[PDB]
Amino acid sequence: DIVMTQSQRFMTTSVGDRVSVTCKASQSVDSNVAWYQQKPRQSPKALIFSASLRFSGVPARFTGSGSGTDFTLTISNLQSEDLAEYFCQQYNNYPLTFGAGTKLELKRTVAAPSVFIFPPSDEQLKSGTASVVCLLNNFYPREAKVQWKVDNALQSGNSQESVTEQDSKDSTYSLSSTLTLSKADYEKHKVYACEVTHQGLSSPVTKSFNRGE
Amino acid sequence: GQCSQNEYFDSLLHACIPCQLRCSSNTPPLTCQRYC
Amino acid sequence: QVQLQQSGGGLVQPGGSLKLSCAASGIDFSRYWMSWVRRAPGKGLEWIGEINPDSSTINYAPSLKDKFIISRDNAKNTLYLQMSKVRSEDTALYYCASLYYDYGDAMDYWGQGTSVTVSSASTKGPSVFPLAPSGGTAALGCLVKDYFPEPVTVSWNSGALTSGVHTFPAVLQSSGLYSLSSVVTVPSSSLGTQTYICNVNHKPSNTKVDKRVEP
Ligand SMILES: [Cu+2]
Repeated sequence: DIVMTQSQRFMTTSVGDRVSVTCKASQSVDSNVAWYQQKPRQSPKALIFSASLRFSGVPARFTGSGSGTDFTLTISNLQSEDLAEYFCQQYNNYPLTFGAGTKLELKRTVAAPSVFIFPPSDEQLKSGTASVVCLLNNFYPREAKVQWKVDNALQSGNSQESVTEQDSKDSTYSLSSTLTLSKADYEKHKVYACEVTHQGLSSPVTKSFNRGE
Repeated sequence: GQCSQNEYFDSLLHACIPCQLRCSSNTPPLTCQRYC
Repeated sequence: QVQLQQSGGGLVQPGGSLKLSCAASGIDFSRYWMSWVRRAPGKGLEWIGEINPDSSTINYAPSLKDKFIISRDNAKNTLYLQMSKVRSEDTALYYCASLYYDYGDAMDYWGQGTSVTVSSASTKGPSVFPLAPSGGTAALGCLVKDYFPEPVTVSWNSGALTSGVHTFPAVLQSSGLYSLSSVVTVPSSSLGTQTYICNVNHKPSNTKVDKRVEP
């Protein structure tokens, strides 16, 4: 099965700029390559077929090029509505295969996260589980690292995080990480700490609290 | 698929496509060389 | 107006079966090849397969060829996807499509998408817990925990509070239940005087919960 490699899972751009998304086939696919667009909560949209030919209705600012193994989708004069995810596809061989996708995002000035930590609520404790939540708010770029520490011991495998889509008004990201413990485990320890690494922080910032205080 | 000499088959759309659409490209199908 | 109308997904347990429908109108369905693709959480677009007009050719993604059956009934202008032996990996949005070239134009049409969730969990509304409240800015929120299936909606002060609100994508917990947080930043000086309530709606369970969040 042919692997279609989009080496850039994210690309940083600006409204008005030219952007090119690359896609490399693991073996020759002649010109049998399509490009698709997809936004969150929307159906995909076909953009290009035959490596360079637009589907009906696709704006002229979308172009495609390439033949053999290297293919490129270009958007001239990017519009806000073009901020989305782009997928290449080969149809030289069955099974048709998609690339992993390239998500466009907007450049802005670097912004450190504001970090907030929330102890579990008494209501939740009554039910026998503790959720400790750490919030990294309105930062840029998206890459950020959160570590949990319980009485200064590095935690592993008991947290989950998720990240918002880039903010439509200020181009920042926010991240929440949830540490989940049983009420019993929670009450065996005192200090609960969220340590954050980010380009905007000249050294890692820690927010913490002491249980019941 | 069977296409006339001025067309070529695209198997995503499963249709014969006019070569003329590909002439401006640096890389048209080999069979479109005669027409382009 | 062209319409690929999808129906027939929803909740199913692992090992179960589901038949998705994609009913076309506004095009000559019978002339065209039809496709299925899906998009699973945290994954890119995945091709499932395609079927030609008279059903004599059907191609599948190799991993799906023994689970999924693609068929069509041209007399009903309808495309089907029969899913069986389903697993967590099959939880996804499923899209039907027609890609074709006719009347001198390359055309693509897509269904609106069908959600499938594969799980042993039963439908359950969330428990909502306060995230109680830097300098002049404070952060507060609601932890919307242990619901099934997706989605929940969260508003603040019945829609009156929208600036600074961030509602995160849910995470699927090891329990099979979903959890998410909704936060908002507000002036610290407002904390004594302004009421903050998150309104949490879960249509699958027909539940609505309001949670006042205070210091
Ligand atoms: Cu311990």
